[PDB]
Amino acid sequence: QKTPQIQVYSRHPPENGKPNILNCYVTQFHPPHIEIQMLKNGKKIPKVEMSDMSFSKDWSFYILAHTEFTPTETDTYACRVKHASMAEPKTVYWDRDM
Amino acid sequence: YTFRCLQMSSFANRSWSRTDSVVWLGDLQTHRWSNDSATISFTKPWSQGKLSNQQWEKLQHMFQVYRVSFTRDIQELVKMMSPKEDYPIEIQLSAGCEMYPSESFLHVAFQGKYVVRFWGTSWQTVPGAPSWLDLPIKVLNADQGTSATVQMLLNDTCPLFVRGLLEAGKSDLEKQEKPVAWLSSVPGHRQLVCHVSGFYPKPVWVMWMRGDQEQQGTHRGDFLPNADETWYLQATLDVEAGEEAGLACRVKHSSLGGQDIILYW
Ligand SMILES: CCCCCCCCCCCCCC[C@@H](O)[C@@H](O)[C@H](CO[C@H]1O[C@H](CO)[C@H](O)[C@H](O)[C@H]1O)NC(=O)CCCCCCC
Ligand SMILES: *[C@@H]1O[C@H](CO)[C@@H](O[C@@H]2O[C@H](CO)[C@@H](O)[C@H](O)[C@H]2NC(C)=O)[C@H](O)[C@H]1NC(C)=O
Ligand SMILES: CCCCCCCCCCCCCCCC
Ligand SMILES: *[C@@H]1O[C@H](CO)[C@@H](O)[C@H](O)[C@H]1NC(C)=O
Ligand SMILES: *[C@@H]1O[C@H](CO)[C@@H](O)[C@H](O)[C@H]1NC(C)=O
Repeated sequence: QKTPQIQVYSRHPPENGKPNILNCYVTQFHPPHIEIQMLKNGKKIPKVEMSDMSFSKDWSFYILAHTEFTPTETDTYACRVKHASMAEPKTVYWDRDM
Repeated sequence: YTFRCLQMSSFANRSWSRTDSVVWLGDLQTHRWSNDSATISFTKPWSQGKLSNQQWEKLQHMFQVYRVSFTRDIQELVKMMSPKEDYPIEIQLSAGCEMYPSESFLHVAFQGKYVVRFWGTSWQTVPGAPSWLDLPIKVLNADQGTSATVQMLLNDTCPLFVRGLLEAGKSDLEKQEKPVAWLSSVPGHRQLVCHVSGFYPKPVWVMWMRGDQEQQGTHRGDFLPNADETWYLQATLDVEAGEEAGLACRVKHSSLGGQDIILYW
């Protein structure tokens, strides 16, 4: 059983007020069964597209979740992952840089 | 370019099962087949390659038949499993060809570990695979028709098709996309971060510089995909306070001409 790694980053340089795309890349997991949600101010975002589940050279699964967003100085964005190898869901916050 | 057909199968119990496939050429997805769809989907204008509508019909059918036959055979062969027919079962196949100016492969994982390969003219277990697998692979090696069909797909069908894919998606595999970079830092030592995104193809050069002195200790992150099939990469440098001034990030990429990106901290 492999524990999910989560990385969160933008397509474009994040400027406040400017429409961007936020990504959440979950890798290194097994089995393929997973739940990913992207959050805004602790609340699930509804228009989150996802890639097909694929796997890597090393047999571990990966997926990409992504959503349109506009960075702000009042909003926190996050990625929340539920997987059977973890006790409770694991969240990682976007650090307004990535 | 490596062509890979990637199949993922989940067996929850004797009566619930799904299988899904995704196909890649280099790092571009060309096809998808979900359990709920009767037909493979193309994810690229050129996914049919240089194949005729009938060449595609026939081949699709071979796979439709195979998908059903794989589901039922595993269910049978799983009964032969050691101590007891253990549940959640996860099976993974990686099949395709490594295309050189080709060598084929067909690898099988069970419970996330590589146990079986097709090699030459037959299935064989891999060293240190569970011994309970030996008999299931004996049964399978008794099927002379399948063995011949697999030899034709690996040795002949795969290389020919891929060659048709490469011709058809030359303008996509050859596309050149420009990286955009930006700088940041994190917290008296700090880490300087050079973010580089939106580039294609994958090969890239990023480095912190102090004049023409490449800063060894520049640490490259991993390649992270973007939705539009461009990449993202960041490179970092640990710096003491007042080690910051005079530093720059230099990015070279095929798409820039001979005109690197230099951003000054
Ligand atoms: C639970 C134990 C673990 C086992 C792990 C190893 C399993 C490896 C998985 C690959 C097995 C393919 C299964 C299908 C095969 O057994 C057979 O049932 C069918 C049906 O076989 C029968 O029909 C064919 C015609 O299609 C032949 O005439 C054959 O002789 C006949 O048996 N053959 C095909 O569909 C063609 C081969 C495609 C496989 C390529 C995989 C990428
Ligand atoms: C597909 O390619 C394989 C890989 O070489 C061929 O298998 C070899 O065949 C020769 C002649 O039968 C044997 O002496 C070698 O031992 C085989 N290699 C191995 C490791 O098994 C295979 O014959 C090819 N099949 C087709 C249909 O062209
Ligand atoms: C292991 C295969 C899983 C199912 C994928 C179907 C993809 C169909 C496109 C591939 C055509 C090339 C045939 C050679 C594949 C080994
Ligand atoms: C088989 O497993 C699936 C797991 O998702 C479940 O939905 C179903 O109830 C199970 N049925 C049996 C045979 O117990
Ligand atoms: C997957 O497809 C098979 C064959 O079409 C079907 O019988 C089954 O309902 C599907 N599996 C699941 C769990 O949806």
